[PDB]
Amino acid sequence: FDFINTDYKWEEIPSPHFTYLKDLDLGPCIGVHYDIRKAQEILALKRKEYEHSQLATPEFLETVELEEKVLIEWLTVRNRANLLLTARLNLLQAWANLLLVMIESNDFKSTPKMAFLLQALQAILPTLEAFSSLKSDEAFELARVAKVLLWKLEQFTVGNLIGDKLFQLFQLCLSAISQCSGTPELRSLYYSICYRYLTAVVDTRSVTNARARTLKAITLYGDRLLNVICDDAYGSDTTCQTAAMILLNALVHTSRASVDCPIIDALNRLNFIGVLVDSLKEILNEWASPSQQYTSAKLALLLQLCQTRQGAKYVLQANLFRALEQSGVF
Amino acid sequence: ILVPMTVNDQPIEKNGDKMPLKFKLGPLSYQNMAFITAKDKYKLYPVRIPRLDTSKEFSAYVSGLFEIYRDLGDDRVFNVVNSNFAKEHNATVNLAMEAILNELEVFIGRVKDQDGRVNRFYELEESLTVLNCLRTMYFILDGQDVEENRSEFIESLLNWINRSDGEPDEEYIEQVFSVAGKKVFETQYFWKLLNQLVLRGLLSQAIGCIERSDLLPYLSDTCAVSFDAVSDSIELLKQYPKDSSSTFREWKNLVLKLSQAFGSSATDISGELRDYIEDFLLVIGGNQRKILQYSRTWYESFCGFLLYYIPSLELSAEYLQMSLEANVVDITNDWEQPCVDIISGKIHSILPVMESLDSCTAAFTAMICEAKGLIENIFEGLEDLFSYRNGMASYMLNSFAFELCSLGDKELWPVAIGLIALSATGTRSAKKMVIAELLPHYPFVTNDDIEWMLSICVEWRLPEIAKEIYTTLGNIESIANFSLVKSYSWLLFEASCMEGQKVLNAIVSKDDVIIPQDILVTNSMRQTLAPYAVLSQFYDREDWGQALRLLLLLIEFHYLVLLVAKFLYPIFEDSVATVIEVIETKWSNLYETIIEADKSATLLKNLRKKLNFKLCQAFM
Amino acid sequence: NISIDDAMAATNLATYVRLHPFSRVMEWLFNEKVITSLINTIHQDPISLGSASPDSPLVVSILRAIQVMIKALELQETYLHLVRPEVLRYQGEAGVRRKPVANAAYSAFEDGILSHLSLVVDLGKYCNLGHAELT
Amino acid sequence: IYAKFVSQKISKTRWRPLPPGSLQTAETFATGSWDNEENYISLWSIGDEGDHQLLCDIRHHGDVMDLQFFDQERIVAASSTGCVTVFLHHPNNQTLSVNQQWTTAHYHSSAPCTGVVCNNPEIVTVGEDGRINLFRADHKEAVRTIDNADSSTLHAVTFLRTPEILTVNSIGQLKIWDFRQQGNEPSQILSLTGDRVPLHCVDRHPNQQHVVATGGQDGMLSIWDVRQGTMPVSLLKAHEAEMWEVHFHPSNPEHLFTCSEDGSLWHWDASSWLSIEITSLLPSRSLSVNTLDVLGPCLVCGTDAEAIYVTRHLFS
Amino acid sequence: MQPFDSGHDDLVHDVVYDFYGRHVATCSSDQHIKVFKLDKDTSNWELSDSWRAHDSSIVAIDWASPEYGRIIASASYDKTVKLWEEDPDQEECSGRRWNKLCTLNDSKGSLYSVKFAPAHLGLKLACLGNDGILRLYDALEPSDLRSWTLTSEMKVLSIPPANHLQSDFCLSWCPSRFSPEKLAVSALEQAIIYQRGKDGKLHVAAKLPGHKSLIRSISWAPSIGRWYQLIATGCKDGRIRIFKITEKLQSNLQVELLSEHDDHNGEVWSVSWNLTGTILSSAGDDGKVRLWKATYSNEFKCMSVIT
Repeated sequence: FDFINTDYKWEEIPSPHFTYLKDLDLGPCIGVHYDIRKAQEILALKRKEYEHSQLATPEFLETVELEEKVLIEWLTVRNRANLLLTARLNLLQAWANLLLVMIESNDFKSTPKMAFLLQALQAILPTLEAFSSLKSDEAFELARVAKVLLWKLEQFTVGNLIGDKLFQLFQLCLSAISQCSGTPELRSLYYSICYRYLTAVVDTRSVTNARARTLKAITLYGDRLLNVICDDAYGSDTTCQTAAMILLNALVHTSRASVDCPIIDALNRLNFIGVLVDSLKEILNEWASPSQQYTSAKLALLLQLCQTRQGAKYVLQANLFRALEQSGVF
Repeated sequence: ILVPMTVNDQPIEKNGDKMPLKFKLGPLSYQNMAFITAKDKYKLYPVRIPRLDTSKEFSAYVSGLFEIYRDLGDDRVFNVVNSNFAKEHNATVNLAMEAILNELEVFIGRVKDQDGRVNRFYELEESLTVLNCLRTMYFILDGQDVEENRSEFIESLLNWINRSDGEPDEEYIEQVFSVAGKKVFETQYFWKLLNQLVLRGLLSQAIGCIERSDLLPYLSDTCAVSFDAVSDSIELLKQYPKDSSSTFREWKNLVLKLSQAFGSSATDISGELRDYIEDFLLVIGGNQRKILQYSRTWYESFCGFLLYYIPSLELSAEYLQMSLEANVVDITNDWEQPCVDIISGKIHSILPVMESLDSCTAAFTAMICEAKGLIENIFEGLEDLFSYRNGMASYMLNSFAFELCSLGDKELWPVAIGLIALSATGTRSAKKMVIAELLPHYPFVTNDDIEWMLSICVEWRLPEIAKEIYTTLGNIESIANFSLVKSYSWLLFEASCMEGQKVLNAIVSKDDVIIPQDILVTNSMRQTLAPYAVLSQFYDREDWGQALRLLLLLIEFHYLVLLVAKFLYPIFEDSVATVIEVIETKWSNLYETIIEADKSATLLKNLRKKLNFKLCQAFM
Repeated sequence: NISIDDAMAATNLATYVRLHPFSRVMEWLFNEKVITSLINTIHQDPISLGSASPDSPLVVSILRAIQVMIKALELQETYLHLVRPEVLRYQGEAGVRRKPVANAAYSAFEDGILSHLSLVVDLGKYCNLGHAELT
Repeated sequence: IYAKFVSQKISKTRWRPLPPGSLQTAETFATGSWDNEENYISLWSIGDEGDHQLLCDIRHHGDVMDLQFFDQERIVAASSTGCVTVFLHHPNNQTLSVNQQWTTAHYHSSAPCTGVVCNNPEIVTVGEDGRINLFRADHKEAVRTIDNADSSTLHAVTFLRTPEILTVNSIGQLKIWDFRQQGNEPSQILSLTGDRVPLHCVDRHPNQQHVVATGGQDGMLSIWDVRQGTMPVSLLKAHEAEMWEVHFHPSNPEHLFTCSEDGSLWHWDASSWLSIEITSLLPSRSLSVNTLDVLGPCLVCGTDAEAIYVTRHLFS
Repeated sequence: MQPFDSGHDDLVHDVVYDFYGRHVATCSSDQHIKVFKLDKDTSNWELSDSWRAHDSSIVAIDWASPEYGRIIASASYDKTVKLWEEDPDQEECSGRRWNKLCTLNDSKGSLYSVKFAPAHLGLKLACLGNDGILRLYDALEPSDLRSWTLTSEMKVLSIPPANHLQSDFCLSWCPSRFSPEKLAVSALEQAIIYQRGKDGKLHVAAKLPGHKSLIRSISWAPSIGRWYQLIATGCKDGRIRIFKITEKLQSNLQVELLSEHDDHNGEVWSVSWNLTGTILSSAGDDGKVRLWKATYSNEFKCMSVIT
């Protein structure tokens, strides 16, 4: 696992000044394959037009010549970089598939393989930190492997290293959710990781310190983070809205354990409780099936808000009595 | 359009023998000429083409628009990464529409500030209003409804309306806040001007006009009931939704609740103020009847309808109709009807009129209208572009280019050629021909200008053009710089004559490094050889080598031969003899003159010298 | 040329395509006599090639024949696309008297060679000779 | 904007011109100093309070009275001694040398050279001897000298269209000359009547060859059109003491810059002078601002506080 | 841009722009040719040089392409055509700034017009007079601007009656660079087009029918962008005419009439074109100048009226 290296900067490219021919784009050039003749003909026509203009044609010819000699190598370097990037992507996908097949089909004990597990975690930590919001293709292969790994889980020293990385891994997830990076598929995996972390790891002085510091990370982002999660719900995707809805349950649940709560208050300001009660209408149409499990998390969340004293104020003002009557479920 | 040729000296008077007037269009738009072939009519009248823009502001405008055109890339075209190409296409195009709008606003500004004539400012603003409306209706929602993007839409709409006309101008705010014959602020005027403000989305000002007179006064005292209405109404105004079509759904709720509550309650105020408060609440609630009642112009109605009743363009057809039933289109200004047309679906047939207001704007307008796909080339057929064969937009753009070529501003020539080159239609060869004919007229002065011309001749492969341009440049130092076949030969001959008569250029042929690099032809080589020979001369065997070189040069080539003979005489083995012999074998007025100058008969002297040389060879 | 460039150079390319003998060679390649002679020349006993010298004329002739076949298989599409229609249009417009030497049934070069089964056998047997170019 | 202190009173500051077709903004400037036993011509670069690097310097004998770039590598200086010098910068080893000089360009005994302008290969100088010279690179003697051209002190000069020039003097006259002329009288004199206020600086509009701006002893800005009679087209109250330099912005001449003995540097924004808002750019505690240069978004100036002020972001 | 005096004593016949539009040549009956310069600084027109050039009234004038130097040509009633070249080594207004390079005396009748040919054909020119014979001249060796040979002679009119003061003739080459050499000629009521044949000789390739009087002016329009040609004519019958000529009794040329305009109500004396052939100008008895642009339909519309 030494082929993932960003020091070479295969994505970054030094762009020369290009005082001339700057407007000549690679439109007709483009399977990423930029043809060189499509730009050669254009620059030749432009040189001919400039020569016909009769304005310092002999002197400025060498400038156009060297600009073309630089543009051809620029195109070749871009093609080589694209090839290297796709090759690295294929290799990373193959390695991730191999690691998944190895972890899944493994009857051997886990306490001896804990060393290799920690080594893989240490190796992927910098990979995730370097590609947290750069590209949405490599994180996918590396995001799902961490998901299953978290569910398939001297002892004191190991317990500290695990909990330490699980806390660091929790930060990069909320950081991506606050910026709405990647596709809804990748954004869904992050919800499952943070879900079990806030449900199993945190849930006794050691527990208080972890719970206290955990809430600090959530408060750092504020409404910016919750706004993204609230938008994912009742969306186009079927699995993203489900994971996002269940995620909110863990946030409000762990917050009460820490008579009021800032998480529930933010949901009201973002108009989340309002639209949520509105969706209660026509619930009979929505209700193993993906639609059934989604509604379960929906009604389950509302049940939690009705347990705190402050929830009755915001929930009652939503006029939920008239919303459940139009559906005729009773 | 009738313009006075010269609002000073008019060359005619009575029908007194209708005189032969003659006119010739010049290579420069701003410099044409008229004259008369008649007795006692010997004046020349320089005329510039009616309504021509020579201003710097204009060229700035043009450059900005060309930038927008160029930057549009592949998106300046419309394809009649699957479902997104459509949405993203509209995204960028719609943005370009905003850019154009901006550039035009800036232009209009700079015209109001630096100006002799402000008529141009007015026309440009009108063009802007109509364009704002066009964007608001086709360049934001991409065929969808306001829910698709409530924020952007209402922003553009509210913008369009409050830039079309000036009213309510603050010169009218104080107009009523001054007029009396009534108790404080409570006549049809205050309210009309409050409702007007609301209908135009000008909520800030609206609020201000209230906290101006009887918010707390007459109300907080007289009727505590209506005070609460007039107050939390101003609160709702303070929070009119502009991002969520949900928040609006609930907003109109609180507003209709307020209007019902007040609707049937404690009337502890004047008979008129009662209704005067109800109407305000109705208008805010969206009562159609009322929105029409307090509207001065159709666009106030239309705007109100969209803001407070139902925010759906599916009703625009109806809205406009009601609006026009209330207030007819005001033919005072040129923008209202076009806006009505936009709103009501018939976008087209505006290009000719805009072309009358300003050729440039019209050109790019047609262009972006083609980009959106609002107009397309129906033609389906003659080896060239400037026709109806291609688009209506292509046509207008190409036309603009050609018009720019006669403007004589070298800053815009790149815009002209670029416009032609990027024309989404027409063979590369057709464009080649067009550029081949335009370029020679480029008003080059600098070195850079010329280099630009050349670069375009290269880029398009116009060697015959470049050759011509250069020919124009060629027409002692200039000759040196130039160093077609005949001319080169003449240059060679001149160099030879100079050598026979006998600095940096000569050394280069044989700052300095740059020159050597640039240099890096037969005439040149010969001159270099002559120079080397002279150098050798200045420096016995060397002298012989130089003489041999000279004889060789003479063989390759009358005056030169004479100079050589003179040199030989001044100097006065087998190879030398052979050379002398060849020269004798090879052996008019100018030559004789040169011979006379040298002496200060020739053939005889030459023969004598040859004989002497032969004798010398024999002795050796 | 005709779609973008002017119609001046078109005459040059037309004359080049009409006067160059490539069209006639391609037309002859579709004849049964040619392919029969080729497969007869390539079909030889193995003892001769084994005892022959690397510079033997038989090996050189076989190599040249294989190269001609490769060039024909490469240029058949270009010919059938940008030669036949132009030549037919020119013959229809102007007055030219030419005798056809091609078989209309053989729509491609593979139709005339798909009837020979020993060709692949001979090509495979010729791999045990050691000649790099021929192999 | 920021200041750098450089331990000498700076009389002149000029940006090095940018290479043709450069997209970069100005980063290198030259200074000349005055009022020291040892004055210097210095070249500085600005790194990307700024970081300045002294590239090289060279002793200049006499006060630096004026300074202009002739090309990328050649700098022309006018001395209080009357000497005019072309310095050559050698970028390979960051040295300055003397390329050529005219030690008797101005004289009475010594007479200060008060102004120099360049239009490669030509150089035009004026001085307190009322002499006007045309020099050409690599010619040892003046192409032309108009001896006793003016009876008043010549304070500054500009090209109109070469070989036509315009000079300003100590009694407020603009005089137009041509180096092809016979005699020692100008073709045209312009002046403001009433007080004969000395004019210290002049600049030609970059696009309109007929238009010049001048600065006076009384701090005023005058705009002149040499086709529009003998008086200025505009006379604008400005500084509280002498205006030492005036520059139209080279690429957008709706902007113009002036500096003064009173310690101010003004940015005038007419965005026309025939075809106004003014901002004062330096702090209230400044001593005489002797000189400024502007190129693109870059401004440099020099003061008697031994300070150089720079901004590379005039418009952003 | 205020009017100015030419400096001519007798009536002025023609005014012509140089290639760049910064220079102007004037010729009058006082047998003089004046050249004006457009000073950069002071946007005023100022006399560059004046001089006596003919023994009779000078009617026509024209500039040659800049790629051949500074050359002017003149036609006079003295049956001759003279060529001049500017000598930059002379003071302006000295009367010696333009040296005669040659004289063409072949014409046996007064001359009414002279036009240089498009640069892409070399120094070439044409002339027409009373003799009703068009003549083409070529400066075969571009170095010897004196070496003017006679390239061609064509009989335009066949029987010109010896008693008519009513005479008019006009010339105009096809500017087009990518079109076969050809030129238009007007002679009284007639107007015919000549085209270079494969045999290097001029042949009549068409006629522009419809003129019911004397043709005062004609000019071929620059066909930049178009595939067709357009030539306009100002007749004495008070009509401007615009003909569309396409090449697809022995011709290869088609002839359409695009427009007719009588807006002038009287004779149309001058007809001129844009540099791009985008604008067409007309002037006449009514003392007005009209500018015309082409519609999308290829009709022509008056975009302005100067007076």
